[PDB]
Amino acid sequence: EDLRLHLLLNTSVTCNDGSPAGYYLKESRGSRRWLLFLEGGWYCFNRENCDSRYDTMRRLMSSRDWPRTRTGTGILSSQPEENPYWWNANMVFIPYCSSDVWSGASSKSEKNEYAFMGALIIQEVVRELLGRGLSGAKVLLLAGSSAGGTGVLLNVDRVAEQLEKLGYPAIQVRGLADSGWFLDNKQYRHPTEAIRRGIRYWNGVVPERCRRQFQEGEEWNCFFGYKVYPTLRSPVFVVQWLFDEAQLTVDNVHLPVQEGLRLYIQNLGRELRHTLKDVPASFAPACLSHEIIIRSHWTDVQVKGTSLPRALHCWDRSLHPLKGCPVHLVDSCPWPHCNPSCPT
Ligand SMILES: O=c1[nH]nc2ccc(Sc3ccccc3Cl)nn12
Ligand SMILES: *[C@@H]1O[C@H](CO)[C@@H](O)[C@H](O)[C@H]1NC(C)=O
Repeated sequence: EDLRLHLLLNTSVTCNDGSPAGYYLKESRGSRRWLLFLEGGWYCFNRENCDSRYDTMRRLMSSRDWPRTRTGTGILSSQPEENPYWWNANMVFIPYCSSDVWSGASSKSEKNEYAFMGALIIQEVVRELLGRGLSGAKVLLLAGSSAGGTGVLLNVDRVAEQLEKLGYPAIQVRGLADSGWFLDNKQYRHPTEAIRRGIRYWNGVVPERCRRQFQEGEEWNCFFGYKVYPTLRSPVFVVQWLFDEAQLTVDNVHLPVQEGLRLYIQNLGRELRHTLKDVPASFAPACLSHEIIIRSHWTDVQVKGTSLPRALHCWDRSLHPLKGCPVHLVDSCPWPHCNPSCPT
């Protein structure tokens, strides 16, 4: 319970239901490293599916029932045995309560049942943290899992742009996108369309260079990592299971596998591996799983003999190739769990 809740002092930056958004914070005085983690949890794209989400997933739409504390786990742990990478950093967990893949900039109003303010929540958290020690940071790592991982890709350059405009050009803004690198591929049996409808429903915003490439009506393209990543200026480390369970879910794959499905699964991993070929900081194990960075046993998986905490440390060193300390770690074996270190 080591991170303490702070609801946003600007109570107009709200969760879906108009309750104030917030963040959980554990300060580490003397550390100039700040980790801001974006929670995931899918999204909702119209009044009717948002109403259903409000009935049975309300913590993802409201702060009314949030606990006063949370325990930092995985990359958010302050214990060096659990977090070899950044155990001494200032830890921030930003709850996902906007249902908009962290892209929205719309308030609840006469015409809007729900507020979708994910992009503004991030910017307000950053602004309020500056008075709490973030002004002295040397590195701000914006991390996230699942919808939060996509949120990193959508927001990392805006955070960098915010800090420059606020007069803090010495803070190095970086991104860590976990399990948010998806493919707009063909389903195995019969997301782009839901993201398309969602952006309109949310007033969703995408990075500016990506917006300018794809232009009006096509901003949904920027929710897909392989399309938005090349447009980003901030350093971004991409973590993605080659056979992500959420990718298979949207592909209508549910796991004695016959030839058609075997070929589909192998092609997906290849598509995967191909989109990461030009991503120099990446960690992509050949496993059927979902998320990594805030799991307590995130240290266990290895690609080519290197763990993710090591790869992230090598990435830090690279931002000061390195002998025995690699940053590009993508499995080449073609089937789930061909890497023996995959989670059970
Ligand atoms: O939070 C979780 N867990 N698994 C998933 C899968 C997709 C999403 S949103 C999304 C993001 C980028 C592209 C397409 C979509 Cl649809 N969020 N999510
Ligand atoms: C509160 O947040 C809203 C939305 O970002 C912004 O328009 C407003 O100016 C903020 N208020 C203050 C006092 O910063």
